[PDB]
Amino acid sequence: TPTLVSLLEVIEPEVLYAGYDSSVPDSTWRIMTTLNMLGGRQMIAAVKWAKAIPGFRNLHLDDQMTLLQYSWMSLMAFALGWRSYRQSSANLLCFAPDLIINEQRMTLPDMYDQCKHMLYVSSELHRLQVSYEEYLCMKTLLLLSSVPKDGLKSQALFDEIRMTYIKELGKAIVKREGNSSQNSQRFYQLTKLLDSMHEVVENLLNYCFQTFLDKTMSIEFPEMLAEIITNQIPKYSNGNIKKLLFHQ
Amino acid sequence: ENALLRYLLDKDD
Ligand SMILES: COc1cccc([C@@H](Oc2ccc3c(cnn3-c3ccc(F)cc3)c2)[C@H](C)NC(=O)C(F)(F)F)c1
Repeated sequence: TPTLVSLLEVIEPEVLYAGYDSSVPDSTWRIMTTLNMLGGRQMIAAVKWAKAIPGFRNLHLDDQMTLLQYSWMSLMAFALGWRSYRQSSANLLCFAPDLIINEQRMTLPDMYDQCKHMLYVSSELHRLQVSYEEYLCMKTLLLLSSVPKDGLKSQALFDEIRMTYIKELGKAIVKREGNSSQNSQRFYQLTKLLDSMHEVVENLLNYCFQTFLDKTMSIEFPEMLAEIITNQIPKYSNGNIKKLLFHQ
Repeated sequence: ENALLRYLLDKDD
């Protein structure tokens, strides 16, 4: 019987390439377009990933759709932060091996306003020295971080699944053997970072929603992202979101 | 409504 965290580890998505032509000069519009197209492919891989998370496919099909639609940006910002934290201790965003947002790219007009929210995530993972096992538990928890204000169809089963992954995070913390009081502080710190992802995501979504709606910017979004954004905009307008928190 | 997402969840991987 393999451990739950080992089942989350084996389903880690493959690293995707942007297909970014480095011989042509850079621009924020060019990079933003390429990253949106790459983002759609990341989200298609995220559906495959979520379907293999133990318990996820036992939820009502509508709840599966709901959870991926609320959490999409949280998953993407967190997975990006981890990849950026692993490649370097520098201020780099590793979106793809062929498309890294370096210091030169960060100075491109308007590049930083969106990239800073992503930089915060990698900065925090580096500051807290988050482990691979802690990260895997945390990323599954982000998929389960928001629900509709009237709840899910399989709400009882969801609460059971969420509790199981909270317990898995606790087990990952204990493995990094420190005194009982230090493990209490670590759980507090990592769950505080999880809570702060709602604000990181709110900032990313504010800019993302505006960019998608303003057709005069000519910023293309692939079908996968356009569909998620089209679904999510009216949900935020009608207050149809309950952001789950560990602290208050 | 959310045609693509529904297709990806319902199809066999
Ligand atoms: C400057 O361009 C952007 C800056 C920020 C965000 C974005 C896009 O999000 C992501 C987010 C994560 C993304 C991608 C592509 N790959 N990964 C990724 C995930 C996991 C991982 F491990 C490695 C890589 C696109 C959004 C939709 N687009 C806008 O917010 C808007 F800028 F277009 F408005 C564009």
